Amino acid sequence: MKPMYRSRSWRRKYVRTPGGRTVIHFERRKPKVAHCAMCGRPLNGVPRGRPSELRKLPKTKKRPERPYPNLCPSCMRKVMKAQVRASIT
Amino acid sequence: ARNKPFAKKLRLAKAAKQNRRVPVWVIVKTNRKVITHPKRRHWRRTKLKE
Amino acid sequence: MLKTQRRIAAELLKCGENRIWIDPERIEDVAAAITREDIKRLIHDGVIKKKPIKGQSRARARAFQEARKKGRHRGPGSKKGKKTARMGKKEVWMMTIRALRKELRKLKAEGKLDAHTYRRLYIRAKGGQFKNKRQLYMFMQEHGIL
Amino acid sequence: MDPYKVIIRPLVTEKAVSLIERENKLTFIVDRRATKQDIKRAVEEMFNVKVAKVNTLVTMKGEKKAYVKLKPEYDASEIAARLGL
Amino acid sequence: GRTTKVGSAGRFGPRYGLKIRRRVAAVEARMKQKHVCPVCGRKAVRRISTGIWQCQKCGATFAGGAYLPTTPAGKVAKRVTASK
Amino acid sequence: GAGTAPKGKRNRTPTHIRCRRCGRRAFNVKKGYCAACGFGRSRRMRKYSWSHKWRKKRNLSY
Amino acid sequence: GKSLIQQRRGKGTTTFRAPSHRYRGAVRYVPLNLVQERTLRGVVEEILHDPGRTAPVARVKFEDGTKKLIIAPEGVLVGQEIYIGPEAPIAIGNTLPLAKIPEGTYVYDIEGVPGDGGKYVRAGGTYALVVSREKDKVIVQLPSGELKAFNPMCRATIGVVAGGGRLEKPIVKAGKAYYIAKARNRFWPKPRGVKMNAVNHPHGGKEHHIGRPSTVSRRAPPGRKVGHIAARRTGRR
RNA sequence: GGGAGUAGCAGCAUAGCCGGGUGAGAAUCCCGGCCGCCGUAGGGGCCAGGGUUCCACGGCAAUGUUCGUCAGCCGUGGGUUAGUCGGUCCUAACCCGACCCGUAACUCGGCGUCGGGGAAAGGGAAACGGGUUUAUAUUCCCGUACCGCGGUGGUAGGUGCGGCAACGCAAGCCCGAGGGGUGACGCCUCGGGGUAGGCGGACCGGUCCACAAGGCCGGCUAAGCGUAUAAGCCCGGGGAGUGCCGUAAUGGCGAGAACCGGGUGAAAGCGCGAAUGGCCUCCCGUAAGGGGGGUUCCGCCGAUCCCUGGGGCCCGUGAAAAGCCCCUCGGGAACGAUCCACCGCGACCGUACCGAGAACCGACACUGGUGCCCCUGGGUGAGAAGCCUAAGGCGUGUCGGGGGAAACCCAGCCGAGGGAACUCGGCAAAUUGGCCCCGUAACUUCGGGAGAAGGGGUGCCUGCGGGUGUGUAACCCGCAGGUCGCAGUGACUAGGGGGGCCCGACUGUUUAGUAAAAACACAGGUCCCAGCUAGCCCGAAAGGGUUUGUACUGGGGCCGACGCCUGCCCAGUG
Ligand SMILES: [Zn+2]
Ligand SMILES: [Zn+2]
Ligand SMILES: [Zn+2]
Repeated sequence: MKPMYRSRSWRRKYVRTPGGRTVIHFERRKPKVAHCAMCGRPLNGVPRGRPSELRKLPKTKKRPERPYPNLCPSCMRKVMKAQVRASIT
Repeated sequence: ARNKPFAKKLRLAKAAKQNRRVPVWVIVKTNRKVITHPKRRHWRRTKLKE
Repeated sequence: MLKTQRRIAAELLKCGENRIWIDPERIEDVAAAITREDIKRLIHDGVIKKKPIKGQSRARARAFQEARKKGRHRGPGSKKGKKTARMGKKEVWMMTIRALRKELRKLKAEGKLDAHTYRRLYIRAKGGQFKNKRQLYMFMQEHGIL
Repeated sequence: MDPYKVIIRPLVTEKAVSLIERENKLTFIVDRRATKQDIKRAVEEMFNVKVAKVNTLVTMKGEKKAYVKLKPEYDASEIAARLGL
Repeated sequence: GRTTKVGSAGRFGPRYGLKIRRRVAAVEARMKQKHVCPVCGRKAVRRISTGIWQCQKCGATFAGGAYLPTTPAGKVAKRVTASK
Repeated sequence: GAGTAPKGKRNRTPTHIRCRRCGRRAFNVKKGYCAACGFGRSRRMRKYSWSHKWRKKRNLSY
Repeated sequence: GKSLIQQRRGKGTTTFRAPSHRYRGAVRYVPLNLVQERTLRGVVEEILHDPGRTAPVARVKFEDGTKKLIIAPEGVLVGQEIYIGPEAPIAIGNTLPLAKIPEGTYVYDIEGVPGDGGKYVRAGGTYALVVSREKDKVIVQLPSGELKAFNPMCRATIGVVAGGGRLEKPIVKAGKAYYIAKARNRFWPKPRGVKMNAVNHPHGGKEHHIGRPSTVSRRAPPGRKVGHIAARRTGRR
């Protein structure tokens, strides 16, 4: 193993070749999924992947269509309620 | 796979070209007065300064 | 010289250089062969062969294991490890209690059991007084639940 | 560099001849200080051909060496004969 | 537990002596017993780091002592500054 | 000990390499100065009157 | 002769420096050409552990969108709102000039001269008491005993410093002390001059005893001040 | 020169023999067979360092601990191909330059500001299989693909929808700013889902084997593109306490449980890639070249490799920035993509080989060190143990032939009868030894001592039962009877034990190369200085260390876990 490939940031895997060689393949690790700002709870609808994996995707498959998609829905409804209760004056 | 810099490689290349012996016609022309020179080197005896 | 032939043929046939056979009556033909084409055609002709792997049988161990399954070779004199190693500690517990919960849940689904009785038995099984389904059923039909 | 100074020498070895026959390639010895693009021009002018690819390596003698692939319209053997070999 | 006199300090074995092991066990007992929250009134406060306490049931995170969420001096200050 | 064996740990990065200004293997690479000419440390050249290297070079007398 | 650890500390080597790159930032209040009378309002958002403070810190977001670190008082919640200025209320976490602070109040993080940023009672568990309020000075009782005088325009914070009761549980082992002293690189372990050699210490010898009084004068030169320095007394009482 | 044709070319891995050849010449060069060593490394891969040692042809003056037709030696000619591998980019601990202050001065010393560097194992756009050469290949050829800039042409959109909701969608362009996320993180422990790898049974071909029964070999499928469920988290309905629901374990619930339905979401598998590929094998002349057949299934184990979730610990809190994605504002145009199809362009350097009981360092073809840095089939067995073995590699840990041919030495095996009478001293050797059951003292800081001690059992065969499980799959647990031996952990593996005294509480460290200890450290005990422009320290000065600090702190000394205790003198020196 090359010294850089022996570094535990490469998630090895052994794989069989049509001509019978049993090679070792190397891959980088995926990031973790996004988390709300106000509660630290995972977001749904936002997929995990490296910038390579993500730039081969259209916009609307990267986040939900509701407003404030950086927030969980319980917090989204809170901010919206606050806005409307303050827009009375 | 060895990861050398280019200047160092060129210097080793010169060092390799040097390490040969005197041609036969120089000896024939000098009447056996030149048979060697001071830069014969073997890789396992005398080392270079990179 | 024939080091060259041996290595070319070995890594052509995807083998080792010791599992290779060169006919001892045609070494001149082999030596006249400096290219890969010539060594290929000699392989074809059969002057250079890949030998078959020897192998290692398992025919004695098969009979050993047959006899062990049917119940020999498992006495005190054949053991070297502790009982808690040869059979684990937490594995036993997990398989036991999983079995028990499975059975209680099936019994509840078939109406034989009400929530009160199922809860009591769940709690006793966690406490760990049953140790097997036979004990469980003995308890249930000694007491009036079945 | 400038055309007509880039190319120093053509190669005549068994490997180079094999490549001339099979791949339609030429093999040259070149001034260290030239790049793939300058080599491309140089060949185009000094020989009036269209080039497809250039690959380079510096050797263990201090010489830059170029494997040059032409487009299948032309023919290496032609210029190899136009030269000596 | 299973032992009479030692508690959390039955891990040290026959080492380090009486006073040491007693103090350690008493302190860790009082710290690992659950505590009442000042926001929800429920007994679920647990330590997070040195000086930091958190309720598992409401999410209240606050600052306090090193081994208890209150100190005698803090109590005095609370009372005094409420009086004035 | 302090002999044969400790001298096997010499397959690490060197202390000195060649110098652009003088051509001599004396450039300390972890600091950026030559121990022979002062390059990387002085505009001018390191010379001294207790030293014989430059005199030997130019075939002068001591 | 040879040197002392005393003497090598004064040069500033990695064997003696502080590893401040490991810490959270410095803790100051605000510059007061900004705090004329405006009584800023802010919100706590996080409470955190600092390896260079023997006390927790708290992160605050102000109406400016600016973010600061304060030293956390005992009983401050994530989500509270603290005020900083002359006319703020009197509660826990609020910073005021000492003049506006009654007698009897517990106080921490006091400025020496108005504008410094907080010099006193910043260690974990500590507090100070306000004694008197004149028109030219305020008297304060510090955790040592001294009754110091401050100018009445100096700023303080109300309450007590969190982290208290840290020295009740013992350090049981030597590895734990290794880690405690590696956090901030204190010299650990420690030798004894009495078992050192005579080059290396005013004590020191084949016999493991001191042959001169351990009491040294405040006018003894460096390299010699080891033991009891200008001791008024010694012993038990 | 004598020593001397002597020592050494032994010890840690004791390896060669028969037949054939080449050649002037063969213990030691080549081919075949027999016999053998290694076998969690003496195998396979690759850093640093070395620098051509690599490859073929030709040679034998010298080198090679012997010979030599051999060679890491000598001669001649050759050999290292990148849009995707790595540098090149970002910052870290740290460093430099200019200005500034000091210095008699500087090539010296330094705080702050500014600017710049700093990782070939940290962060980080993108390629996989087959073949080709004497010597290169994720680099050349074939086949099948992917990124980033720029374009041409159409659509989505600007001027559109479905769901109560979670959410599902091709869902506008150029410029600037701001926010949010990811990058982005410790030690210990557990479960679940998968994979490499292995085992078994059937079958199709080939070979071994007196027949028979039987054993061994082969039965292959990459990146990419398209596809979904776990766990966790969420949405809606629903409306609970002598309670119910659940986990391996913690545990959950009017601050809204059970129970109904749903949504988002991994590693994998599947399909295409892909059968005139690759392997096994039967044929015609055997030279370029041809022909045919097969490429099948079920079941079990299962990681130290991959993915996902819980729990515990800290007077100890386990990096940053570049870059990438989303949203919102503010400003311009009226056109126009993050979707489909097509095209063009993508520089500079490395790239051979060893990688160590001969290619590095040690003056050497050195039993040392660097590197054991990353990986490892079957059996016995708790086991990456030791023993045997397959693969792969060697017979180059580079001097051989003889022999009752001795004395004596080095490393080993057994010794009647007595059992430490030996010796400063039981030094050396021997005894014991694995697993199950029974039974175990003084003393004690009640945690220990303790495997205390002391005792019995243990093979093969024929059978009977139990646990989990659908299991005449797999792994485990108890008992009877029969029989053989001097001996049943039969080899390998595998503690000798007890009773008193001194010192040190413990784990730890020490005189590299005559001392590992009763010496050092340690937890804890106590004393002294200091309220900060402090106390203590460096320095010629400027300036600095403790200090991104503030008496629950910083510094300076002695005793040294725990237990009971710590008596009199301030005349002397301080
Ligand atoms: Zn939220
Ligand atoms: Zn609460
Ligand atoms: Zn120089």
